[PDB]
Formats: sequence, structure tokens, C-alpha cells
Amino acid sequence: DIQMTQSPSSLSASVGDTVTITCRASQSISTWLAWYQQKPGKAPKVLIYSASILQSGVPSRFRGSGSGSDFTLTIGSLQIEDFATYFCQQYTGSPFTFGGGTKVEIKRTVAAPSVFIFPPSEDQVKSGTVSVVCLLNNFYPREASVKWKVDGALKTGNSQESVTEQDSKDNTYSLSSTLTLSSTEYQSHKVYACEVTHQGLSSPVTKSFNRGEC
Amino acid sequence: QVQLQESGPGVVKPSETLSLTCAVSGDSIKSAYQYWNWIRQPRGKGPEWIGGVYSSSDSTAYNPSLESRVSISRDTSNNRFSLNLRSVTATDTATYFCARSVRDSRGWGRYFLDTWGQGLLVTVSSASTKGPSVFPLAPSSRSTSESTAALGCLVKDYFPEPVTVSWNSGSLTSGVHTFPAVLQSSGLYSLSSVVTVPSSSLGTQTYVCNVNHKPSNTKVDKRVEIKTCGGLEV
Repeated sequence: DIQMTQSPSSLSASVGDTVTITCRASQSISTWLAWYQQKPGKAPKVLIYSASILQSGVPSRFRGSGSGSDFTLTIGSLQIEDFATYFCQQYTGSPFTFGGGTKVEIKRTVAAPSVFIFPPSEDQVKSGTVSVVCLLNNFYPREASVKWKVDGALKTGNSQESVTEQDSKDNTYSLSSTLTLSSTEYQSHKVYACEVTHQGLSSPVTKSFNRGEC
Repeated sequence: QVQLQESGPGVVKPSETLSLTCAVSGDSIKSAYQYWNWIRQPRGKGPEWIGGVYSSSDSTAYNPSLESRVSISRDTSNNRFSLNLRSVTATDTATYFCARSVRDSRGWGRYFLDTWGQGLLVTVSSASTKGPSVFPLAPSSRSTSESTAALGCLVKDYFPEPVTVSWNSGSLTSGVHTFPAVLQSSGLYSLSSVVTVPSSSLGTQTYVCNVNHKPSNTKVDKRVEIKTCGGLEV
């Protein structure tokens, strides 16, 4: 392939900034590179073709440039509906390749995760497999580490975490690390803890239930 | 303007051929110098173009990553064009787009995408549609020190993904976070809806999540209360 390397994996901008997404080909592709916007769940909308030619109807926010092996999408004066994921695309020919993507996100302050831990109900212990969920509520930015330590040293694997999108109102979001075990191994231990590591708080926080008592 | 509208099964069993069909509106697929493409996007990844038919004659250009498995055609009268991804595995789970390449006029063989259909997430597994099990999530002791507490319930083991959760029949809409579904190794999904609540209102206000599942007609309402220490109660 020609391999398109879209540089900002993501980035946080405030409404009004001049974001600069950049895409780079692994060889010269002349002027055949499209630029696309994608809202989630919606079909991608074509933004710029050639390397600077702007599709009819697209706002003049949008300024594409670059030649040969190096390109740039520039969005000055950023409105709110400008917030989405953007994909460069080289249309030299088959196989047409795409950019990895750049998610332009809302920048708002810093929040620390409100941490909660939830033990399994006897309902769920009855079925042989339990799920202990650790919750990271309403924090910003995204980067957050979540260890599980059971009951003294940490558990590796078995923990699928899942994250929401920036909440419509406050533009923070929440992570959900879910530790799953056999009911037999769940009963074989006592203290269950989830240690969280995030920037907006001066040292890691841990929540636990001893369950050798409840 | 032009409408591309795609249909097809949102679930495909392992090794089965994955069929999808895009219907064109406001344009003839016959009209010369357009390419009828098929693109797929894994969750949170970059789009992948996989193939396309030429408009005038049945000319097919294929992503070499998949030539052995894909076959793309155009229906000349019904004004449709289909996709056939053979022998699917779990790596073929993605959102599948049908889109149209027109021709960049500053160039000769240059074909850029200009129109897309909204997209069809199709997920590959072997399960039959299955109602979910819902387990309450609540603190095992009243967190008195924090003026606001967090509740929730775990939606676990269910198939095709449309599961919707509400709280107190739709009155509690504030502070509710409902995380994305995740296929576990079993081939069934798992969410959790959570709500933050003033801790003072625990024993006096009751809290219930309302899990619906259309492809199995499963409506369950689970009540969330502070955990006991052996078994709880009703």
C-alpha cells in the first residue's frame, strides 16, 4: 500500500481555536487526497478533494493544503458542530487507503474521577461467574489507569474497561473497569480493590470491599 | 440529492457469507464514470476500502487484502449494488459502508468518494438472540462520608446489541451513564448503567433500572438497594 499516517491521534481544542490535523503518505501521491468528517453513527461527509479544493456546501472553516507526500487540514474558527473525527484518504487508485483518524475533542478544565467499587450480588454469585465493576465518574481528560489488586497483589487480565463519550452537558466522561472471575475464586479471596491513576488528583485512589465481611 | 440506502443482516455466523445491499436513489448506477464502493470501519479505527464496481460495465476492483473473499456486483435494473464477503471471522466485525466514487477532474484515473450511506454495523458470532440477565450494582455499606453515592445494574449475556436502559421509568435522567456494549469471550454482550444520586436520598427514595431488549421481548425491572452481607431481600 501507500500508507497514510494521520498524525494527531486525538486532540482537545476549545471553540474558536485553529486546529491543524495533518496526514502523511509513505510516498508521493500527487494531489489526490480527500478529507472527510465523520460524526458518530452517521455517514462520513466529504470535506475537501484534490488537496485544497473544497466540496460545495462545506463551510470555508476548512482549509486543506500540502503536496506530494505531506498534507494538512486546517480548521480555523471552530464551531461546536465542527467536533468530530476526520479522515484523510488517498485516491491514487486501488487499493484506496485511509488515514488512522483524528478525533477533535472539547477542552474543558480538569476533573478527577469519582471512584466507586461494586461487589457482586448473591444473584450473580449463584451463576458461577461474578463481575466486580470499578467506576470512574465524570472526569477529564481520558487517560486513566485502573489496577485491580486482589487481595494484596494485583490481578492481570480478566478486566475489560469501557468508556463513554464526553457528556453533552459537562464534556467529562466515565470509565468502567469490570473484573470477572469464577464464583469459586471470588469466594477464595477477601479484600478486593481497584486502584485508579489519573492526572487530576495528587495520588492514586483505592476503593475496596472486604467481603470476608459482607 | 443522491441517496444510498443499505440493508442486510446485522449478524453473520462464522464462515458464512456476509451479504449487504446498497440501493441508489436520485442517480442511475448505469451512468458512466462512477464507482460503487464498499468500505468497512472497525470500532474506533480507520476506514478500510475493500472493493467497488464500475458504473457502465461490471468491472470490479478489489482490495488485495481480501480479493479471495469479496465479490461485488451491480444490479442494472433494480439500481442496486451488493457485497458478498465470504467466510467471515471475528475480524470482519465492523460498520460496513456503501459509498460512491466520482472522478476528480484535475486528473484522469482519480476517483474520490463523495456520497456515503449511513452505515450498517454487522457483528460476527454464532449466538441466537438471547435475553439479558440484570444484576443490581450498589454499595455494600452506605457511603455516608460522600454526600452523593453511585448505583447501577449490570446488563449481561444478551445478543443482538439493541438494549436500552432507563431509570425510574424515565424520570431519573440526570447523572445516568450507560456504557457501550462489549462482546465478551462468550459471544454475548455486557453493559452497565450507572447513576449518581444524593447519598441522603438512599433509604427514602427507591431506584430501579429498566432494561429493554427488542430482539427477545425481554423487559425486566431490577431494584437497587444497599447490599446486605449474606443474602438480601425483597
